[PDB]
Amino acid sequence: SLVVQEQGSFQHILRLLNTNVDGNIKIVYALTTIKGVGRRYSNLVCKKADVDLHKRAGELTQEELERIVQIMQNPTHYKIPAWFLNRQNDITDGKDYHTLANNVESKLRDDLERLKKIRAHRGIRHFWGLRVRGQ
Amino acid sequence: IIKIRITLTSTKVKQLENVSSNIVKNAEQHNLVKKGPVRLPTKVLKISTRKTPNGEGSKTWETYEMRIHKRYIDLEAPVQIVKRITQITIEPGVDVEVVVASN
Amino acid sequence: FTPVVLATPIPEEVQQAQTEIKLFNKWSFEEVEVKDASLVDYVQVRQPIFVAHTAGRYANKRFRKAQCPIIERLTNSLMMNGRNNGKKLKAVRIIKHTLDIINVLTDQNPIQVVVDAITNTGPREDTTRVGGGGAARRQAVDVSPLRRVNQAIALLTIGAREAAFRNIKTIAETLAEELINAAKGSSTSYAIKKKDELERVAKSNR
Amino acid sequence: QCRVCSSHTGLIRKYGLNICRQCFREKANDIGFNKFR
Amino acid sequence: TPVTLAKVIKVLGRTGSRGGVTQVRVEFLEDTSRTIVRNVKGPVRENDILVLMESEREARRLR
Amino acid sequence: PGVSVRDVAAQDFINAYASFLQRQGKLEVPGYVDIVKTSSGNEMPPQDAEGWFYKRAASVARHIYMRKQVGVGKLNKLYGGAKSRGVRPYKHIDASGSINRKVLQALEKIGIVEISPKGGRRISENGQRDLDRIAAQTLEEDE
Amino acid sequence: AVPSVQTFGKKKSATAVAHVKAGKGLIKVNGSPITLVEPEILRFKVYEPLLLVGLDKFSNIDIRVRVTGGGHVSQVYAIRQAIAKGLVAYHQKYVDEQSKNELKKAFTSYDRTLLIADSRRPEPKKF
Amino acid sequence: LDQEKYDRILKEVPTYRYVSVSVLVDRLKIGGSLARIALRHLEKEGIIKPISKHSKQAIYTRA
RNA sequence: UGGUAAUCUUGUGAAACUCCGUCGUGCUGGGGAUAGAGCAUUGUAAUUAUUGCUCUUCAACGAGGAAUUCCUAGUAAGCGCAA
RNA sequence: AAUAGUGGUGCUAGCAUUUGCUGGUUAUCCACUUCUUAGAGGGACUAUCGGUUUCAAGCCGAUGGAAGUUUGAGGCAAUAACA
Repeated sequence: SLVVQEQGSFQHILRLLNTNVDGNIKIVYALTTIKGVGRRYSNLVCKKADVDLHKRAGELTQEELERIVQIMQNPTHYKIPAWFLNRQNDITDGKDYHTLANNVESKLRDDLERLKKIRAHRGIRHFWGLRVRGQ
Repeated sequence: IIKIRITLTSTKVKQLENVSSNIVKNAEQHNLVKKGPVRLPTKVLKISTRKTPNGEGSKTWETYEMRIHKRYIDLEAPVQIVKRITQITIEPGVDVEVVVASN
Repeated sequence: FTPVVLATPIPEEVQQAQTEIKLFNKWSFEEVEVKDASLVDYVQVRQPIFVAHTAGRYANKRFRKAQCPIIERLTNSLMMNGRNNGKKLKAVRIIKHTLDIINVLTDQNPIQVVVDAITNTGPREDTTRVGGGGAARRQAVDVSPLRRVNQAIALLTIGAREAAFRNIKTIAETLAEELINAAKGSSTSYAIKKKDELERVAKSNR
Repeated sequence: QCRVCSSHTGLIRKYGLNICRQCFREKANDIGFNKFR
Repeated sequence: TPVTLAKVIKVLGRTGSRGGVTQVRVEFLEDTSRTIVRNVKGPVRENDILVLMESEREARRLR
Repeated sequence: PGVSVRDVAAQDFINAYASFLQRQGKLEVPGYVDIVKTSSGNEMPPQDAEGWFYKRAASVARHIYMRKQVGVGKLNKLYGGAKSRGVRPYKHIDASGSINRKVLQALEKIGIVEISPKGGRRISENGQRDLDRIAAQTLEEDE
Repeated sequence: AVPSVQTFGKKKSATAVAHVKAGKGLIKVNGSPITLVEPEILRFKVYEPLLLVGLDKFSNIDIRVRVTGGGHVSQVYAIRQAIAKGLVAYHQKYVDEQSKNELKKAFTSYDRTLLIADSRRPEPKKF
Repeated sequence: LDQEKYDRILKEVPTYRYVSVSVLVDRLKIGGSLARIALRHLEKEGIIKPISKHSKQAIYTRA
């Protein structure tokens, strides 16, 4: 195509909720480095971000790093269907949310520990597997 | 005086060329309109079963076969001509059918 | 030469010298080059070729094996493991993408650069494939010419796979540099420097 | 069904005949099956 | 280099633990009166050209 | 000096045609084109962000050209892939139907292809005087 | 009426019927010109019957062939079986035999399997 | 991130014999698409004398 | 709706392969092995997931020591997905 | 040979058009079997030449030929301790 030569300004470390991104890659591959979001999930949000689909970290506008979590923290606000989510129709509140990197471990232990010890709403013979053979 | 159709689907190929000959024989001694005996692709049946009553031994199998041949003739004649001759061409193992389909 | 027309609109460029006695769509067979006296008999099948792909019937007597073309033989050897058994169409794409990259590397005839190359790589001497009856030794022996050409081509081929395994460069980039390395006596390519040391210990053992 | 010869399994459900295959090899003749190849 | 340009005349038989080598009768082109055998390995027939190095030291027969 | 549909390129003829259709913009493009892929067997929505909807809609007209009729079950069993199952062996692809149901209906609005009495949707003289005529407009792309 | 004949060529259960007519010279592979066959590398295999005798004898011909069966590779071999033997039926019904044999010798000097199809059918396994 | 894509390529192009993706990846910073876009820019520049090209590879030499 | 059978499903538009692209050699977009949230169907009944589609998670695994092989020229191997 | 197929005559749409190349379908009708299917037969015997051998049984080349590895692959064939 052509030779575009920008003045570096590229961040080897990012800060999106304790996620430090080696941003010399495609931005849809940049978000996949966090947990809870993969290329089947991160595909549409950059298409929702309405940017170029080939950029690196050295050329991103500074509002967009706020924007990408803003669409993330408001998932159903900007036309995300029900079949595009992780956590769905919860046993505690029934609502539907998605998860970031450092909190997939949230709604994980407490939701298994009831099946581990309390003989919960369904977990009474699902009670030894992650306890005796897979603890 | 109606166009008819006869089928015969048997499994003794020697005993199907005598019948299909005398069908076209007595029709042509009365010289009706006809079209020749169209011979269809035959059908074979098969079942693989291994060759032991118990299970203890080496393994390869059988393969059984059964062959079905089928051919059919169309015809037109007055009904008095045909209703006698279809009752004198009987033979065991052989099936005969009459179809008068004139839609 | 007088491009006639039909009801089919036919392109001229398939008719210019192709209707003339030049046969292959970019090269010819006028260039006949003999280096060894062994290769005079069977390797240069003097017949035309256009695509280097036909259904040869040579595998039912061991000397009709000789009459297949050389270019057909090297494509056959490209089926190497359990991923390319039967991908002949992939192979001819590789080969017709290698003579182009030969002739642009400062030379004169892309079919020449392999027929001289196999003159070097037909091993003049040999070990024996025997132990000896306990004393695992190696005795005096020589090689038949029709056996000589067989292992000559094949050791050139197998070096290219690891030469193009897991590195950025492609197959056609390997086959370019390998054959011009094989064209001269350099012993810098793996296609050469494993047949040499075979012959050197064969100069010992005997 | 269990037909005869210590079998309720390996039945030949195909072609609508329903024979235990231990007791098919001895009955396949008179049905009109024969081996040829 | 000391070449030895040779031509096979008569085929005799295979010999070896497996018969993997064959003893033939070969002729030298540059001296057409050189009757000599050679333990050639490979598919062999009449009228072949044989590169060779050691023109005299050769096993006349094998076990 | 006059051609049919049958004597042009295959891949290139779609490209010149859909780019003209890219200038048209007369397509009911639904909202969920960003999310829903072509089938289940594929892994990703395509690298084309926009023109893929022009791509499939062009070639489905290209396939009813030689044919008599097309239903919907046929182009389900058509679309070029192999279903991965993971560690288990493969199986053939079957394509989704909602993304083909409307795009077949999206050409009745522009007079191309309509229902035969035999039971499939086919071209009539609407396309047979125009779709060939704009296939005749691809003859300018031959030079 | 018009000089017209039929030939056919097979390879590995893939047929290729041929219709020969007389005209300006159109060579139609299943309703398309011959210069568009999708194995682009094997495009010159079909050119081989035409590019052996010169482009002369075809302002009085018309060729329409159609195929069934086989894969994407055998059908390239099937069409040039019927086409090459399709030309000789003119020269074995209308034009003389000295014109026949000169191209008969020209074909079979170059390819025995341009006139006579192969005989290498498959084989049943673990039976 | 301004000069390394500016001097070794815009000036030192015609030094070689031919051009492929092999020469362009000799720098460990010029990645796959970066080496790909090099010829994609240079074909507009007319230095490339093309020989053959398809989707897997091209055969390109300089002017 | 069509199909008791060359008529209908069914040309069983199978896959590898085939062009045009994107990708760039790092165990990365190779490889998805344990998993949690969900929607469906089949029967009297699927928890100890009978199976199937969603999104997540991506963990052993860089060609294999000593040893040792149902498969023969349209053969050996890949590629099927019919009963 | 409307339970296969082409070849026309048509109704009929494109048609660059201008002779033309693609369509059109029940029944527009007639004429056809090459391809297709199934009955009846034919065809290969190692044929014909050249070597080789006790000149014997045969084995190697050769050109012809749809076919020249028992022409390719199978089915079928009873002496015996697995109580």
